[PDB]
Amino acid sequence: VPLDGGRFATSDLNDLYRRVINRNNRLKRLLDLAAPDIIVRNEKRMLQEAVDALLDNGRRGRAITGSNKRPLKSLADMIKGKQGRFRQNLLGKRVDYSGRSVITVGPYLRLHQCGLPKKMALELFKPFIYGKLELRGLATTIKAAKKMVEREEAVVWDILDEVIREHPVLLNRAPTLHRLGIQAFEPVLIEGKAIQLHPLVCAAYNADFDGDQMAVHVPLTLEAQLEARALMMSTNNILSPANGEPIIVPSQDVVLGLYYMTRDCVNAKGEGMVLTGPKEAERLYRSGLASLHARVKVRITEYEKDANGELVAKTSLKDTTVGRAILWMIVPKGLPYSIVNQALGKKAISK
Amino acid sequence: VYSYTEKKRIRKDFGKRPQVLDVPYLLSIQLDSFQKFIEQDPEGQYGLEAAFRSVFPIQSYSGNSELQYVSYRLGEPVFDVQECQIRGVTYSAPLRVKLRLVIYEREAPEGTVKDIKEQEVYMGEIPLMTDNGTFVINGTERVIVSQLHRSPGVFFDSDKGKTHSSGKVLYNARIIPYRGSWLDFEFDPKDNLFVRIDRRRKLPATIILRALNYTTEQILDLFFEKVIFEIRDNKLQMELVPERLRGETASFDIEANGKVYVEKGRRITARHIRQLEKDDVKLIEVPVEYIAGKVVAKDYIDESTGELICAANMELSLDLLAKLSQSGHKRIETLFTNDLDHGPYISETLRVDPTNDRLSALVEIYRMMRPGEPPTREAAESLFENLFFSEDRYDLSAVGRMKFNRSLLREEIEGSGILSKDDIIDVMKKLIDIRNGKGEVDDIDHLGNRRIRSVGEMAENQFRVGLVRVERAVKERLSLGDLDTLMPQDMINAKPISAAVKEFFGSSQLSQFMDQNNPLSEITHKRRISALGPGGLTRERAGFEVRDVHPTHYGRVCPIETPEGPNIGLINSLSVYAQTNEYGFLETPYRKVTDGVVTDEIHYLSAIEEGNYVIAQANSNLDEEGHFVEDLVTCRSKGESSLFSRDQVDYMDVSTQQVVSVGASLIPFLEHDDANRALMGANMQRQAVPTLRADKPLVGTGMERAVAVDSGVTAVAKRGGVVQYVDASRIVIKVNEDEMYPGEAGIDIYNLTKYTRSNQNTCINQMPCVSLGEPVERGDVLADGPSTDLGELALGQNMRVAFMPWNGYNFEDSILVSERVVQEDRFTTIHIQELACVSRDTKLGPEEITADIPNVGEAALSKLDESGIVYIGAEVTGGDILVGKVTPKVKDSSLRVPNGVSGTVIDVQVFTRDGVEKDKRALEIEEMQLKQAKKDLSEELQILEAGLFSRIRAVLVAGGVEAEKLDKLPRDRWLELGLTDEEKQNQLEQLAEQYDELKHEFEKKLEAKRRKITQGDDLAPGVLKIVKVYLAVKRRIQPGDKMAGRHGNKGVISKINPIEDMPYDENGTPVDIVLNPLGVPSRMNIGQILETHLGMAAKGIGDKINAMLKQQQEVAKLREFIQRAYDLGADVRQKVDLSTFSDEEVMRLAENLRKGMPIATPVFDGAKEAEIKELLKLGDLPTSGQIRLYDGRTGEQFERPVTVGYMYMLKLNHLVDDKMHARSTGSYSLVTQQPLGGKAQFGGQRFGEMEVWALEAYGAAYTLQEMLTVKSDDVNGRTKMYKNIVDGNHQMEPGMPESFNVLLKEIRSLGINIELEDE
Amino acid sequence: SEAEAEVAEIQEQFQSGLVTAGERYNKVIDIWAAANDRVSKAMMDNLQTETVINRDGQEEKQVSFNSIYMMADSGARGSAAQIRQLAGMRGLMAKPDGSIIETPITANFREGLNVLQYFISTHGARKGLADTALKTANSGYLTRRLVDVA
Amino acid sequence: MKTPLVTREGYEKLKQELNYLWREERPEVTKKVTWAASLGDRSENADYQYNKKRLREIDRRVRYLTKCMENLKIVDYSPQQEGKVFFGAWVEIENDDGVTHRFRIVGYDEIFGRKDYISIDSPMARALLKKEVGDLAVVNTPAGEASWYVNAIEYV
DNA sequence: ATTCAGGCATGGCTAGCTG
DNA sequence: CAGCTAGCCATGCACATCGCCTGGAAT
RNA sequence: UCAGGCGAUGUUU
Ligand SMILES: [Mg+2]
Repeated sequence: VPLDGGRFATSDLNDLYRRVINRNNRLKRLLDLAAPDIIVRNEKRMLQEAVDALLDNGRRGRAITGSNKRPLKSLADMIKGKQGRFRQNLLGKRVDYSGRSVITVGPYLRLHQCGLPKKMALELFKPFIYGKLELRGLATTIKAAKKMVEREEAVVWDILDEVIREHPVLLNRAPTLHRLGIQAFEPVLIEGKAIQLHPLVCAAYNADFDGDQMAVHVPLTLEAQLEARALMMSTNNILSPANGEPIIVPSQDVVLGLYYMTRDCVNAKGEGMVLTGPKEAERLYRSGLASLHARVKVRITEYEKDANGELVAKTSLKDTTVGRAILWMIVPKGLPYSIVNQALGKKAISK
Repeated sequence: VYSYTEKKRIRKDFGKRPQVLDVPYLLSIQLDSFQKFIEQDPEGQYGLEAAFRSVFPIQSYSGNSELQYVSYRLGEPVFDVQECQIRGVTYSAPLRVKLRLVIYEREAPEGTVKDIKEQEVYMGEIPLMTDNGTFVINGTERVIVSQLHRSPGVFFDSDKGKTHSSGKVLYNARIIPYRGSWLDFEFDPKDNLFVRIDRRRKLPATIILRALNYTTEQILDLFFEKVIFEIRDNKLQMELVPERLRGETASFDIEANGKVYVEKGRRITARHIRQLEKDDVKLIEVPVEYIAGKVVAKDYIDESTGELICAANMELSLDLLAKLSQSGHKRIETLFTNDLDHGPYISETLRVDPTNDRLSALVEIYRMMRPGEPPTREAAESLFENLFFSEDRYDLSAVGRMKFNRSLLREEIEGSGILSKDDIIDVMKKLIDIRNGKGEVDDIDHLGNRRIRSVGEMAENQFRVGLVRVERAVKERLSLGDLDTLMPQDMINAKPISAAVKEFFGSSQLSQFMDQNNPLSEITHKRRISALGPGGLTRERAGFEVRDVHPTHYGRVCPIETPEGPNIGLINSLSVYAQTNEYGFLETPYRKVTDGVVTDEIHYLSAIEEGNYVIAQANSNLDEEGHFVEDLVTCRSKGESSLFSRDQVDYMDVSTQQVVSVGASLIPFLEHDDANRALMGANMQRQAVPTLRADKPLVGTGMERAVAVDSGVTAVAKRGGVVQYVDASRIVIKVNEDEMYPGEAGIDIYNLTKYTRSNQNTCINQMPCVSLGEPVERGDVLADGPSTDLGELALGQNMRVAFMPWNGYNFEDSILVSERVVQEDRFTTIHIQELACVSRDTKLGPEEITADIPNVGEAALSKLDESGIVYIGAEVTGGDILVGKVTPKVKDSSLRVPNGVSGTVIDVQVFTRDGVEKDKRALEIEEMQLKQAKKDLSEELQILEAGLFSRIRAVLVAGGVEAEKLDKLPRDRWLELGLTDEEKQNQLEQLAEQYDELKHEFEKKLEAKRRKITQGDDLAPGVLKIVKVYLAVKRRIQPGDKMAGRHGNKGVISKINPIEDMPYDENGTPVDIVLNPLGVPSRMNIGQILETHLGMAAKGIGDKINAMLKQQQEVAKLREFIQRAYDLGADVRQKVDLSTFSDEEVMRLAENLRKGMPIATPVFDGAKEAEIKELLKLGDLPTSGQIRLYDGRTGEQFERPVTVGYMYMLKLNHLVDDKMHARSTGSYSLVTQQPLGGKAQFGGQRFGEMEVWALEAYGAAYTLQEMLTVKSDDVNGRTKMYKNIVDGNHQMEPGMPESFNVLLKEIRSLGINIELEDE
Repeated sequence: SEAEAEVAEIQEQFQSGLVTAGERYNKVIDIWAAANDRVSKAMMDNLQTETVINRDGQEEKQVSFNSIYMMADSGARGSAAQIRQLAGMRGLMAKPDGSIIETPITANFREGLNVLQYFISTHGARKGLADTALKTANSGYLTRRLVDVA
Repeated sequence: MKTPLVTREGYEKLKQELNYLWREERPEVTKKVTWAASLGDRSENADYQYNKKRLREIDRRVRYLTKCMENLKIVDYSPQQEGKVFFGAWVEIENDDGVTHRFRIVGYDEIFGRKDYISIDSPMARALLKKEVGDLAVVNTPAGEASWYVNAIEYV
């Protein structure tokens, strides 16, 4: 490789081969004069040590050095070590079609989608954009196409919305330990310049928001898209393969939330009354005539599938807390009621 | 009393402990060391004198001629710091050497035939140190780190346990000199005393023992003691000192005076020894059993035979007894041995010895040192006489000598640089004695054995290496002398010296690139103590216990400042009050203690001396008279800590600050935080980016004034006086009367430093801080620097903040920030990048810098000139063209802005290699710089003359005034007139000659500066012209950055809400930042909450004053109110009183207060809760420190009132746009057709091994295939892939990878045959 | 106060001649540990249920609304241990030798700290960090070996 | 340095304390650590840190007590032979000046001030391995020698 | 303008000493 | 002639990133 | 465009 200046970056194999060839030519010249044999012995010894150097510099005695102080690299090192070919260019290769950025939170997302920044996208899916362009017939060749996508005119952004709509992507974090370490998502375009990522996964990634970095990846072929959707989309991982406990455990604020939302004092506003339904419960709490927690008798109705896989209802007058009734409007059809009639710490919500 | 320029903004102060030793000059290490390096000094003693007087004189091979030294002298640089930073040369200096050559006659006394003295021969160049303690090599600003390594001397170590798994510890001893080879001693489980020279194979130490020309008899005499037997006609009876029966059990009955005293086979008390010594008898008979175990000392020979009768170091037997008896030998020498007292280790070693004499021993050592070499008498002689006894390859230090005698209980502390037989013998004695049981090992980590070098010392060593190489050369050449015709320039060639010193200051494990982006960052990078470097250990191949703190780091090394990660403990920062002892240990101050008073006399102490005394902790309640209010007190004695008595202590702490570093003393309320977070806090604070408007942090620690004033970015004055002229460029100070020198009296001029470049791409700027007509006192601020203000150190800004979760957006640590911040531009930062285009001259054609370019429209071309370089001020964007460069074939190679940055073009530089035509633009810039320099120096002369004429006038008024005759003739020449016969006339003549000298000086400097600028300076060979262009981006703030506290809570700003939605308060104000409460109990740093409260109090006082001032009142109200605000507490130091502030300064004081009443807090003596409460009560906020709020969206009330207050926050330089990155299809590496790595090189990410494991874990396969085949390796693969993508058909075609093909080739390179096979 | 009185009694007994060196050592360390536990229980009772109010009758206690106790009992962050190191004394501190030091840290992060105490806590933290590093190394190596055999 | 001699009552008490630590104390801190681990950060967290510290401290205690219980020589000897002062005996001693003391002599693990709190390795006991009622006995304190006299003895 | 001087843990192996 | 056996070498030591710097002496 | 040095940011008792 040529350097900046009238010099050249010295390699190692070059120096080694050159040494061997010098020594060989000298010996060849020596076998014409029939010099005394001690000389040719010293010669052969030099040559043997040199070929030794070329094949493995560092296995005989003191290894030959190079420019400054260090053993120049030989073929044995080309293959060995943490920096030979195996562990550096055949088990993990750098890869095109990617990018990286900083993460933030953005809690307005459903957990099967994640943010992404416009500029990153328009740099990623350049081929797709080219294609849809000359399909809709806006530029003859690829030239005007690339000129348009650099100038960043109007229609490109609409085109990009049309091509991202259902095209999953992969997110990666650096110390990948267990196979959660790579999950999938669908993009939703954002402004700014930093990936937005759902909260309920920052436990599986083991990734706080203190300035970490995440990498993107874009599948190209069609089998690949279907792989990423049917196997690695985030919805299909709610259990660590280590052990059957859930991994979508709500983490650290949401828990304080639910906690303060369900508890009981002994005496607050609106204590000692009766409510026809969780609906008017929430209505009270919004209007501001009843405290957020005060024990109350209310009516609730619950479902149970005790039949041959069939749902059956039953209703009654439970004794509970107003906030707890408000929480009730989210439980789906099939659970019992006692699951949400206590403190709701962390273990509780987990089970 | 107070300085006049402190009265501007007097900083309220809590704290109790009266301080007695003000903070010293924070840059002692660097400057004192280097000054010591280079300065004229007699009698050698650590300068260039040292190196020279060591190497010279240089004598021929008795060639009757010899070279010697006289005196050295420097000159003065051709350039100076500013020009140098611009151009790229080193800030260097000439070096001249006066040498003397002399010649003697052949066959005569030392009669000088002839001598000559070359006129100060040139040699080499050495860099100087800028007044701020930084070096300047190549347009950059490097720094050298003080190094911490093991002291020269002797050492005794255990290496307990692990070895040999036998439970029996070992003991080894090492000698490490300052320049030479090593030397060791150690035992083995078989109890034998072995030696090794320089980590090589092992030997029995007797080899070198007798290599010192000793006989076995002498060796035994040295080590062991004597026991005698003589011919008393039967068993050849004995005499014995009863002391030799110390705690023993006799194997034979002890009889004397016909009286038995102890039973045969019992232990013996000391009363027995007492009574028998009182008896005073030694003649005793012995049995034969007690005999055989002994060993002969000397060798007996007989009259007739004289043959091998007895060999020294041999045991006994009755036959030997009979043999020596029948030969008639009176005396019998033996060896007093034991098991718990005297192990006969030397005798065992001797029995293991294979050697016989000095000759064979030298042979053996010569053979083990260099394998495969012919043993030879002179060879071994001259070898072993050159590893422990000659100046050539071995030398300790004075320091080495001091330690080496100290650890041997010697008497004096000055000797030779070499070893001695006596010394080695004594070392081995000490080791044996340690094995016996008395004495103790000495651990390494104790700072009495580490040592701190510095720039001066290391420079001296390298320069010495240079001198010895040049003397090799000089000796070589001088071996071929001539007839008097050569002169001392052929006898010298400095190129090796230059090579050595350049190599050191340029490329070495210590000289490194200065982190210059924040004043604090500088001043804590210069004071860095590193354990790495040539002469020290390594990063991960180094020990463990050195990475640990030791109970003697106290006050000499920070506990809590070090980068985490791959190298902790190795990069200890240096303490605050630490100094450098004469020999080079770490010494700290203390206060002397008399009988019952804490006297006010300081006293410096070293490491080892500390161990013997007893030392009193700082925060101890004294009472005004040195009396400790208790009679017991917490103190430390020897790595201990325990309550002691009253009349025992002898030294007390100086202040309380002395257990931290400047890097971590700015942390208010430090003591309430853990260790971990204090650490991360100091480190983050070090990375603060400057701002565009600094604002005096509220909760400070009083250690700001020094940290700023002395870190020489702000411009300190030198002679107090009256400000005469102000302007963003320069400041012009008139001097007072009596702080003046008689000649060249004049006035001082300060050239500030306008917008220019850092080394981390930040904007180093300066701003005036005074106005016309304003007195200034010596040693005071005049120019604020980057992130400074009014002198004090400021890093970020102070903002109103409230702790409460708020709709998720602060989920984990995500700070939230309201637009009220991004409007006022109170985090806007300024960055500057620097782009370079070059003009090579390659065969097939030289390059071009024209404007005309093929295949580009008028769009890009319009911004360019008619010459090819962008105007000074265009607002270029990403992709545009700054310089037009083309390569003939003609191809475009113009210079374009890297994609992403906006900005503006603030400045352009042009360099041209001499011998080439110039363009139009370079000529124009030349004329510009000429004109400016001329005007500048003309103004210099004009204002200086103005001051001098003013002084003349002021003088003529005294002693011969002519008020009317003075202004008759103009300012032209007021010396036309005369003065009486007085020294005032002498003074007039002084002034006149100074005026004429200034005339001539202006002339010469003008001409010289013109000549400097005119020429085309040198360059790297093979180049024609370089163009450099600057840019100035203005990055504001946007979701993704990293703002931080100081206590150590990080965060990534995440949304910018509109003004409305921030939770407001009942009085109406919004709030600006909303952190996450759950972060506080987790990271146990309770501090930031107290910081918040105290800040709330501050701003309370502030707003109160602002109201009182806006409703303009009589000043007396302000007087009283500020008075109260300043008293407010228990006994303190401050004791200000505004009864003496001239009734006008008060107003200006209120002016600078209306933003807050800055409170200070020393580190371990800070404000307590009660005083915080009472300050708040002086305000009007509620005592609880919590307020109710009102959420903006719902417009209703939160519950359970929350916390608000001002929490000074910082910004780090991990901005988002230096991390966002993406690649689709770019370059490709050359060897293995793979995509490149990094960002600057427009490459892509890395798909790691563990990730391949993950994808295998899922069933996904096609993803992995095209992840490491189509997107990386197969050339045909990705071409096909691209062509198919452009038309909808999503489908790959794998093919074979290529890196694998390379693997095949490189294995085939060897004798191997690897192949593919049949299909 | 009572703890100090006890160590004074033990010191008197030592210089009176009824114990040995390590004997005094262990005696002292045990009684400090016991005091530590008493303090912990004291603070926990003084917080968890401290709220006592009227009911429209006279009084009845209930679980509290102290913010820190909520942030702990929920399971969000921190627990009895951390609230200890914020309220009660922060126990004992080993030294690099491993020999546990013979004077507890009678302070706590809310009140201040005199120098020595903070210094010793530094000992602890630094050793912790170094072990983090080396342990990481070995863990990675183990994972790699396992995946290359299965 | 040590003596495996221990009394059977303290032996039982110590075994019971061992069982207590290993059954009803370990698992709770265990659950706490298993809980805290599920949090994200580990270097930015302290709850895991200090709970782990608790585990280390309890483990050290159980290790020590285990080795002890391995190496405990028990002598549950009766008052069968009496007349001297050798072990496991109540002892009154008085000064020639008025200072009095009552104590029982036991092994190393039984010293916590409650009932019988003196270890044999102490110089006091070392000067009393066998004596007769009404006799002088001296010891060597760090402040010099001392003296007392026996009053009475009752084994059990 | 060509040219010749601070690690640890482990395993594997080889002289070298007792029956 | 065999069973250790202590002493001497080979080989091993997480992942990801960013910025700056420097690449033969003599003839 | 390759190799080394240095420093720094993350996960990490
Ligand atoms: Mg993190």
